[PDB]
Amino acid sequence: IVAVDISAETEKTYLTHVANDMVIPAYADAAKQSDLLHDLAQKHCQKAPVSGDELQALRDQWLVLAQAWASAEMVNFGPATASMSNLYINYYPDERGLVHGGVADLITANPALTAEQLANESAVVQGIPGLEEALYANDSLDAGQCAYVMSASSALGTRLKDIEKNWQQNAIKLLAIDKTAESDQGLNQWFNSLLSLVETMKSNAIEQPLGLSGKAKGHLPAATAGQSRAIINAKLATLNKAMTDPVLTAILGSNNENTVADTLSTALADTTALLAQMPEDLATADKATQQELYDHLTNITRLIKSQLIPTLGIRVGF
Repeated sequence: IVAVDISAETEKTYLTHVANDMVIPAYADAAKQSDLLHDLAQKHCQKAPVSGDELQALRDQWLVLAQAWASAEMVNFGPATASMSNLYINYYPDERGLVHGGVADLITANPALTAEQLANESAVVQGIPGLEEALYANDSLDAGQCAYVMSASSALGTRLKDIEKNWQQNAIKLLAIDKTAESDQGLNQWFNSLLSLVETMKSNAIEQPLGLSGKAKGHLPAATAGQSRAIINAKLATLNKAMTDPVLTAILGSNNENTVADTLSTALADTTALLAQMPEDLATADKATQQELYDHLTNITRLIKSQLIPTLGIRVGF
């Protein structure tokens, strides 16, 4: 229960490294992937209806984008939460299945939909789950469905670039980088954000949709695409990148608390190895294997709350 000593300068340097090497690149990558999805849709929709190889390429690029945003979700505060932009980006959980019915109604009502028009439409009919629904509704995209995919990926691109620009401008204020000498506000928010990533993942994405504790509630991420394993893997790899980061392991490895970084690294590697032997759609896995995945995720939250957070001298909960 002995907390390591972190200087105001070491903390400032770590938080600056987190903004520049993890937060800003994750948002930049999600924006880049949304731009590539838009550009591919703009190209293929000139020869509408879109099917075969062209529709598969749009579906494959949607997954690359869904994986990039899953990684960017390691941050649960700041610009991504402004004017609930994150729900316009990824409306999840969707316990009442509002995305499915809304997207089709919107396309019927607006066959010549524009990206700007979606700003006044609900968050439920756009973003990553909106695009998923439009790309997986049929084995063909007609003129109206084509206009939606271009509008939604364009509106998504604009929101992601605005978040990236906001972090580039206000990183110091957002992570209290200049106030490390008086408070650990930045370090506390950052690790509680990482804890929230695995907590909302094991609860909303694993326990509840697979009905491990009781009756099933909600859906797995990428349920329509059947690519839940790819979403959980992207989140695990991002958490592993943060936990096995040499800058952080040096902060933890000041005494005998070097065992904290070793136990977290081993636990993340075991979860990744277990996920790799499961199917593309985690819902089609055995009930015992799904329970094993939940148990591994519960052990990671345990290690963060009881070993990582007290060693860093911060608190469970923001």
